[PDB]
Amino acid sequence: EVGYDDIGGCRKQLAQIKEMVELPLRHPALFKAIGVKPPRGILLYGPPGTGKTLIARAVANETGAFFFLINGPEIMSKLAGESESNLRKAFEEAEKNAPAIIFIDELDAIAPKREKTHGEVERRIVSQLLTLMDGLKQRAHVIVMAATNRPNSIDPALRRFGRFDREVDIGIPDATGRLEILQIHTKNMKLADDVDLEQVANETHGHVGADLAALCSEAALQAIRKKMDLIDLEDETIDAEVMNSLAVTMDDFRWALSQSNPSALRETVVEVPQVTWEDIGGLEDVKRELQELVQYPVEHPDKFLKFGMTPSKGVLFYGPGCGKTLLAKAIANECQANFISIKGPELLTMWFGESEANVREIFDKARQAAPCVLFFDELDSIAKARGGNIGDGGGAADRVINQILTEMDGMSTKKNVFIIGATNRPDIIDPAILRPGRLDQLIYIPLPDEKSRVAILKANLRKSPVAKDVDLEFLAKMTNGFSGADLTEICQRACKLAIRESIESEIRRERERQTNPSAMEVEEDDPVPEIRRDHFEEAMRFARRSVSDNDIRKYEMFAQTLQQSRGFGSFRFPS
Amino acid sequence: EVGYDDIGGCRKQLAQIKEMVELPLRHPALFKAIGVKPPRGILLYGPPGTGKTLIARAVANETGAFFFLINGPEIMSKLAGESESNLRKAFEEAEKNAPAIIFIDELDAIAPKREKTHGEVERRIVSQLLTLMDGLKQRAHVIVMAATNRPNSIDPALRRFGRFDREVDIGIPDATGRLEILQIHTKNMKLADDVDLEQVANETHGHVGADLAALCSEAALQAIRKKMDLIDLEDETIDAEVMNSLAVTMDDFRWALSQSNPSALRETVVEVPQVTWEDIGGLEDVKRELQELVQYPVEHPDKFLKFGMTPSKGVLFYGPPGCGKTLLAKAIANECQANFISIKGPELLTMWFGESEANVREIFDKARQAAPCVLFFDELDSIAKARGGNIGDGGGAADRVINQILTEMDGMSTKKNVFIIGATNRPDIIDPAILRPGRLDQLIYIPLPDEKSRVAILKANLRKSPVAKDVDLEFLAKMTNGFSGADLTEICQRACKLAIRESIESEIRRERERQTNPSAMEVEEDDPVPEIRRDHFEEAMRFARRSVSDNDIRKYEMFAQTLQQSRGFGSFRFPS
Amino acid sequence: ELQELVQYPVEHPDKFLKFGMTPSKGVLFYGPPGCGKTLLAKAIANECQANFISIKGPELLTMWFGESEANVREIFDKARQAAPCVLFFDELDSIA
Ligand SMILES: Cc1cc(OCc2nnc(SC3CCCC3)n2-c2cccnc2)ccc1-c1ccc(S(C)(=O)=O)cc1
Ligand SMILES: Cc1cc(OCc2nnc(SC3CCCC3)n2-c2cccnc2)ccc1-c1ccc(S(C)(=O)=O)cc1
Ligand SMILES: Nc1ncnc2c1ncn2[C@@H]1O[C@H](COP(=O)(O)OP(=O)(O)O)[C@@H](O)[C@H]1O
Ligand SMILES: Nc1ncnc2c1ncn2[C@@H]1O[C@H](COP(=O)(O)OP(=O)(O)O)[C@@H](O)[C@H]1O
Repeated sequence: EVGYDDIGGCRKQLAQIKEMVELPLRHPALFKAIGVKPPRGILLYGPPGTGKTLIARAVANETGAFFFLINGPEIMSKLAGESESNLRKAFEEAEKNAPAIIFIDELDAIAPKREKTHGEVERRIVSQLLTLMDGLKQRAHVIVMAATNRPNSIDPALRRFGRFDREVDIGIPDATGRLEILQIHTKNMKLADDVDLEQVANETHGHVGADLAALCSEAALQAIRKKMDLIDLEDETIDAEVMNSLAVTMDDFRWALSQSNPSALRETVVEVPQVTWEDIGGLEDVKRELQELVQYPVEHPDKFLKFGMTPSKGVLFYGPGCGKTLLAKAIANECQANFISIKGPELLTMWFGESEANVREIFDKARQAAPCVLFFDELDSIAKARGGNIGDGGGAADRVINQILTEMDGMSTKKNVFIIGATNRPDIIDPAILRPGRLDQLIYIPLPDEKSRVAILKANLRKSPVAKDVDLEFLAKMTNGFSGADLTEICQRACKLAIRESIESEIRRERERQTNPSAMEVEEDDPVPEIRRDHFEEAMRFARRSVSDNDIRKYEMFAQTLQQSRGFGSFRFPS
Repeated sequence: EVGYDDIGGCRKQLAQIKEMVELPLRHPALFKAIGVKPPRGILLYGPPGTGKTLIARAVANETGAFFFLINGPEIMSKLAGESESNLRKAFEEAEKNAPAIIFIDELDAIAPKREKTHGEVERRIVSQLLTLMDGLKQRAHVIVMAATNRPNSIDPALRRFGRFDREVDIGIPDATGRLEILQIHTKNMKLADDVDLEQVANETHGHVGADLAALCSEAALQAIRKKMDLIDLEDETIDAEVMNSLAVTMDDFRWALSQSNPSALRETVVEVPQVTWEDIGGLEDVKRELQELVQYPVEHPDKFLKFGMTPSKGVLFYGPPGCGKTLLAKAIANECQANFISIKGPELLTMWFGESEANVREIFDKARQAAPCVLFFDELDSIAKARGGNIGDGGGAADRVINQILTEMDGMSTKKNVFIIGATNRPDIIDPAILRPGRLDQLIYIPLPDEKSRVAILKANLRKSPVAKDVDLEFLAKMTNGFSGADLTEICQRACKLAIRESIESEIRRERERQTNPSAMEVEEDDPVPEIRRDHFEEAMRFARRSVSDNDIRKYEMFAQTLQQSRGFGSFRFPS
Repeated sequence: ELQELVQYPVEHPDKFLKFGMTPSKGVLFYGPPGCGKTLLAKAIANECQANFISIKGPELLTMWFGESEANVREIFDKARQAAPCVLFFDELDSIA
């Protein structure tokens, strides 16, 4: 049957559910001699196709509890006045086979009322379901798990104490989980040796477990269409050996990925960033300060408690393409905490639409995925949108920033969410953002140094084949004030020049065989196998400094606008 | 059974309910010979999981009244046309066992109609329930108590005279009540000696009684997972001695608190502030004036009545940021032992941006219910700053939120208990109507802390942290010529951060030594930095900064002398 | 240049993958009115034999005046369905 092996994604909420349900189910007799209330209901919510029903079935099988599935529309499709009988009989049957697990798939259909509550019979169904759910006499060990797309879609009374008192957001699987899902979905098709499922997994961003299964099936169907159809040898049952002779090639998977259309790309991603400190070449003072502020409270919470100091839970990066987003990702990676990034377009959308309640939802999501690093990238976007030199007649306060401040003030309770803010215009940022209890720790990210520039060039060119002849230290030193974005542009232009030269050359060489068919075929391989000095020289010919020295001067002004006075530098105690 | 001991939180509304219900129930025969109308219905409302049903059951048990529970959805889940029979039979059965208490849990389901009133059968249920509730012939002593999340959620006709004429807001338990709830929920698990339930209670802000029970259960489950699972010795019934051998450690409670997710952190807090005058080192003139304005009318109401003077019920604190206005308001509330409600600027800005000023009415009603209370409007000038301040909008200082606040204040004073305190760092832009008589007229200026005040602020900030006696605090306070309270707090926090970093780095290196060069005899020398020293404070003060410039202090001095008591009456003498 | 940016990633995707370079998926034509930018976009789409979707300025102005920007989501979804496609935003400066 289905078990933990079938449950893919390694998303680490299956472990939480296990810790939740073993003792109530794995050790049911224990609770008989101990006075404790187990989890009467667990609400699994997330994007559709994430395997919530699969997870519930696997838990039921691995714990031995009698699994009962109450399909939402199955009862809803039944005639009014007798569907209530179906729900009551389902609970009674689950009660009989104690311990039992009752799974309500698509719970947002039985009790969708969000206090709007249209209709008459559906109100009866929701109220009776409430009576049954609250009617659990704590006898036996029936655990009611329900599936829902979002927590707010179901009736709020279902979310109350004793009905569904604890919720788990399965969420979209990540690259590691996408790879494991691909492995589980590719185990009987005799996958080819060339295909590794790693490149596909990385390119598979935005898919869900159902999406991964559909992509694998589409690749298999492409393989079946490409071969074994030309022969057209078919019978009632295709020969096992004949079908096994085919191997799903990388090309088939690539085409399937091109024909994927993932079912929820837009959904926000809660993922541990893969970026590491290696990608950033320097910022040692900044790196150490970030390590302090974030890592120290958790690695050594006892020492923070000993001195009675509460660590700051907000940091605001200010600077000119210098790597603030990358720095935030790296700091999140070092602590192995989930990273949530709120770019400027999202804030601008909330501001234009006059919908700031999304800030509440974003903060709740960050709270659920703890430990997390809630990063508000380019937080000054709203101020720029309203102006910056003259702007609106009013002050710096705006709806979105006010909601963010309210959530931060109401935050800190969680002890895990850490707010990081990045802004290229510190002058226009609202001052309230920098007050204590908010993003008070201001960190300045300067233009990368020569060593930092070398590291940035190496990180950008790690994947590309770069000839050892081209000296990278010389190029980094040559770039007196290039930003990280400028270095990335130079590397991309060099790669583009190399690609164009290689394409043009092999194209001509192919004319050369077509025009003059050679008697003996002897390919000399690639005329340009790796990026050379001339490519980099031509690319650097177009190198440009995006960041002018005047805006760096303004940042230096603000930095010295956070000046530690000029009279205490020699402070000595009287002794 | 369940009683007052089970009812935790010590939130002091259980006492009010007791005073409400003893004589109607504890002395039912008394009302037979005396002509008086007892409380026919009591509406208990508050956040879910606060124990309203538990409180009702405890009252019923401790008074001997026959408790009847009418679950909201229990009747609502029944078939239309026969649920009305269930409600009528419930009232008749409660009538038979006089005296009896009928508890309607989740009343917002039987009669949710807020004049929107969708559907047909639910209108019948609400009207029939109204007929029954108003149909109490004052015979027997059935008391109908109902539970609801908010007063406005239920049908307004239920709120009318004779149906539910008196309401009690149980509200979220406080630190003292959170601690007592933890004690009641931790009494049979054989709590460990290291765990005290005091630190957990302080860190437990935002939880409700149900949340506290869930946290305790989660800690117990963590303890059960950490131990007794490794051995894996299990049978049909776990041995009592084996299970008793385990003790819930502080670490388990800490993890559970990390995994709490309290079910209503956002809900407004009505709590007696723990801040005391000790935290503020000075402001003796301000302290005495605040004591007068707030404490004197209540401590000696008779003397206020004798002279026919109505004490001012509004005070507006003005001064530079970080000087302790919020702390002063908390201290004054603490001295009078009155509930404190704080409305920070973000809330006002949210009401202004959303064009929802009816929240001011709700806030004032909540303050009225929790009397005696000190309704503090922190940073009241936020809306004026948002609209400008130098040029601003084309219109005047009037805005929607301030206008609603003025309307509520004008309609206030009836309660005789709510006291409005306003704090503003920009007195120039504050609306003048706020300062008219009957409003926050008593303007109090909070200046930058003095040397003695600075010493007190440093001591308060460093009370928890281990500070070596070598570091002289008076010298540091005197050295800081014009540091604000916030600046002193920043200096102390930076010193603590430096000490923490040094301690972490040092013990980390010392651990490498042990690992690099395994010593033959283990002899830990304890902590290399056990308390904050002079060098830490010197390095921290190296980064000390004055947040408040002298020009903004000059503007505050201008406004202060802009409330100048004339210049010709100083020598006023009566003719004699 | 247009041939490079558009055609090269598809005609020779392998060589783009070899150098680990992701081709740019956006090009902004700027120039005086009537010089053939719309025609150039149509020609580049024709050479690659990919569907062409044109969003003229009146449509953007209608979405802006009506405060209905969800149409952008619908337009992008339609472009995604008709792949390969060249989503052209003609006279994008109209709102400014
Ligand atoms: C001991 C303590 C821990 C804490 O939390 C620690 C923590 N855990 N997970 C996280 S989050 C995750 C980590 C990486 C990404 C984010 N954190 C955390 C906390 C603050 C800043 N960054 C992380 C808070 C406050 C305290 C205390 C300090 C003084 C006193 S007294 C009365 O003066 O003696 C009482 C209590
Ligand atoms: C006697 C009186 C008491 C009063 O109320 C007293 C009071 N009790 N709780 C509170 S509130 C709580 C206390 C700490 C936090 C808040 N207060 C109160 C009142 C005013 C200001 N602060 C507190 C009002 C007005 C009067 C009177 C004065 C003159 C006359 S005559 C016709 O000229 O002879 C008639 C009536
Ligand atoms: N991590 C996974 N491992 C194996 N199959 C998965 C996984 N995630 C999703 N699936 C697929 O998703 C299909 C249906 O999705 P389902 O489990 O019902 O979730 P939901 O009810 O939210 O749509 C299943 O048949 C299963 O094959
Ligand atoms: N102060 C308290 N003392 C003991 N238990 C409490 C307390 N507060 C809440 N609870 C717990 O809350 C649980 C259910 O909450 P309940 O009393 O029904 O309030 P509500 O109906 O508003 O949700 C109870 O089983 C009880 O254990």
